[PDB]
Amino acid sequence: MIVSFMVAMDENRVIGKDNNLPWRLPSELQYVKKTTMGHPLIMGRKNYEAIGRPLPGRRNIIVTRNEGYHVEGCEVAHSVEEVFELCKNEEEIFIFGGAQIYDLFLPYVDKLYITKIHHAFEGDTFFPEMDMTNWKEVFVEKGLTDEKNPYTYYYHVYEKQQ
Ligand SMILES: NC(=O)c1ccc[n+]([C@@H]2O[C@H](COP(=O)([O-])OP(=O)(O)OC[C@H]3O[C@@H](n4cnc5c(N)ncnc54)[C@H](OP(=O)(O)O)[C@@H]3O)[C@@H](O)[C@H]2O)c1
Ligand SMILES: CCc1nc(N)nc(N)c1C#CCc1cc(OC)ccc1OC
Repeated sequence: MIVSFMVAMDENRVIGKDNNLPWRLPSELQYVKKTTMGHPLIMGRKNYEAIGRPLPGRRNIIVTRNEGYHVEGCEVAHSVEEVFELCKNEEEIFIFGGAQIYDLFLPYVDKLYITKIHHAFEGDTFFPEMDMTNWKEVFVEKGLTDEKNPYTYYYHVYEKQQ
């Protein structure tokens, strides 16, 4: 049906600014999570491991390959092979995976979002604007600084054909 993917974009990195990804409008995260609470969320064990997170969306699913392994506090998922079909399991599904994951999830994603932040230093995953022609933007929204977020950022809407 509809596959949504959420990914950030560090001005000096790409996603891993410092073992984890930045954050903005901590309030919006609650409103959306409360209204979406129940939607499937796919994330990488590496990112979920460093960050941890309790149970945002009451459906935190981490993709990891290791038979006989189980992570308490989160659901275990298989490679994109499983997620591929799991998609048809729910109308609108959210995917996060990570850097490498997003790459292979390119043909599996229908609509993607990118958030460019003007703040990043020494991280784990760096990848500046090298090639994004594969995608086609349709809308772009700007953000604004704040007390909890003294950093300026911008929201972008990426859409695919398939
Ligand atoms: N900007 C953002 O909003 C955002 C989003 C996500 C992550 N991040 C950050 O990205 C940092 C590192 O990300 P990363 O890209 O290096 O790793 P990652 O995307 O977070 O996760 C790597 C996963 O890819 C899986 N994988 C790779 N090749 C595979 C294959 N052929 N078959 C099955 N599974 C495969 C591995 O599974 P196994 O190792 O279990 O076999 C591994 O768990 C994290 O610290 C996280 O904080 C940021
Ligand atoms: C703004 C944070 C956010 N908003 C929405 N709508 N969806 C998300 N998946 C996220 C996120 C994130 C990463 C993250 C989560 C976390 O527990 C909720 C703690 C730290 C995090 O890294 C900043």
